[PDB]
Amino acid sequence: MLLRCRLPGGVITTKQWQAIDKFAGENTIYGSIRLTNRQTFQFHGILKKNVKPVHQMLHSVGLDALATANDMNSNVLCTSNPYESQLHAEAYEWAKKISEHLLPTYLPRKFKTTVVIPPQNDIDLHANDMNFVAIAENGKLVGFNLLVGGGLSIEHGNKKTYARTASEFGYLPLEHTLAVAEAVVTTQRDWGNRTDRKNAKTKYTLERVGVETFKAEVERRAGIKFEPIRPYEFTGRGDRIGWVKGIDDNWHLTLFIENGRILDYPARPLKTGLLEIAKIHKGDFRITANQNLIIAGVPESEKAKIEKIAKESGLMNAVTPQRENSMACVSFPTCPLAMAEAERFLPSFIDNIDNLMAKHGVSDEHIVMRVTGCPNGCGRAMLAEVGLVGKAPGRYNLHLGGNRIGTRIPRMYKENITEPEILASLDELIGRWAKEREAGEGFGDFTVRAGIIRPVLDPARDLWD
Ligand code: SRM
Ligand code: SF4
Ligand SMILES: [K+]
Ligand SMILES: [K+]
Repeated sequence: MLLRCRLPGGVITTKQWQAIDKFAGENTIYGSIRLTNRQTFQFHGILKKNVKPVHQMLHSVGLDALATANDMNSNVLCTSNPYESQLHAEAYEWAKKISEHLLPTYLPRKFKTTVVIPPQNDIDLHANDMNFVAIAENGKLVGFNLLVGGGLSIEHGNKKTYARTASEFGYLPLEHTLAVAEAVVTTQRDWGNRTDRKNAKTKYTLERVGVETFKAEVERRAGIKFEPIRPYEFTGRGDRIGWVKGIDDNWHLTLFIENGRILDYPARPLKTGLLEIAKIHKGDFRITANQNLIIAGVPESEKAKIEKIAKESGLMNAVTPQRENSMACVSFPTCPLAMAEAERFLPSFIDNIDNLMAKHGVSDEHIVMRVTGCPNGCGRAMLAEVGLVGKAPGRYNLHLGGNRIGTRIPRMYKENITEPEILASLDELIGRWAKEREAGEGFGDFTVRAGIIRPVLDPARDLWD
């Protein structure tokens, strides 16, 4: 009553798309395709009499499922829509090679990997065990900076667990990629706590043995030494909504899809619309880490046709920049672990945020805002500027003071409060931000500067008050 696909970098062909669309419509309870924030999709509610057919369905189109509940390598992410458009094909092959390499290894806990192309951190690297930050010379990849040990999951009240950002190890030439990957996984495989699984994650291993220790083991195993980190900088995590020009006669249309939930709604047939686009589209689709969908590699001759369908089906309905940069995990009704609503709470909650933004003259700005149903953190609220972590039905821990690019964990500001309390708080603070902020200053960075909340400087030690 949940299936997830292995889909490195979120790249899926249109022939594949027609297959999963058919199956979701006819052989699941919910009848939907659910885009995940790890660039793949899920079915919800598969009857046991259809579990066999679904793997047969995937295989017939060259796809394969991920086992959700094993301690394995999860979907490998890859920046979906790089500003340097040409870089994508390469980055993607490496995401694919790494994904295949790490197939059956057998770990203390699930292992999470990304290929990142600056200046975008859409894939949200600091949530991940192992990150390859691409370095390019003249439109060709030369190497990667390696960042190890991100992970967001916590347990309420439990100061022995914590979200942690990933750590810089150094730079490696393209050619050692697979040896470094394997070195990191096997090092974690060997040193990771196998008794307590809420302490097995790489982030805990690193804090137990030290960064330098873990890094030296990896050099030893990979047969290399790391060079110093090479320059890179991030400007955002958002998707690029609408048309963007690729290379040559190539255009990408990124469709905003609230909670990545693909279904036919009243006056908005999202599912039927994407099926029809899939039927005529020359290239393929890309599932983003923001739970959106890119119709990729559209020739300029084909733009009006594609856009007519998307438009008619409600796929291109204008939403605020605030809504484009908000996210929620699945939670109820399907998640057995859910504490508070997340996906089903987000749309109305953001309507209220939209009103507050408008109330303060900042309807054109945005705050990276995320809701997660429980402290497992799937919604990545623990890298948000404003994070809501579900604690019970209708109640959330409110976190403040991450930043736009997702390199700082937000500290808990208020605990176990309800939506009206949350809104009243944010009304106050957004008002202060609108009036007192320096030019271009983000809301997260502001709360910190103005002493509204203390920054989280050393997660393992100062996350918890
Ligand atoms: C769909 C998704 C959220 C979303 O709306 O997109 C999701 C959904 C669930 N996550 Fe997740 N996680 C999703 C990204 C994440 C990420 C964010 C990321 O990877 O970018 C995290 C936080 C980062 C991290 O790993 O720390 C995350 C941390 C977890 C955890 C906590 C793991 C831990 O280290 O403690 C669990 C529970 C567990 O396994 O212990 C979990 C468990 C779950 C399960 C499978 C619940 C379960 O174990 O029974 C969820 C299924 C709910 C449902 O019915 O659909 N999910 N989950 C993401 C699917 C990812 C994918 O395609 O493979
Ligand atoms: S965060 Fe907690 S609630 Fe939201 S999906 Fe992941 S597990 Fe279910
Ligand atoms: K952005
Ligand atoms: K989305």
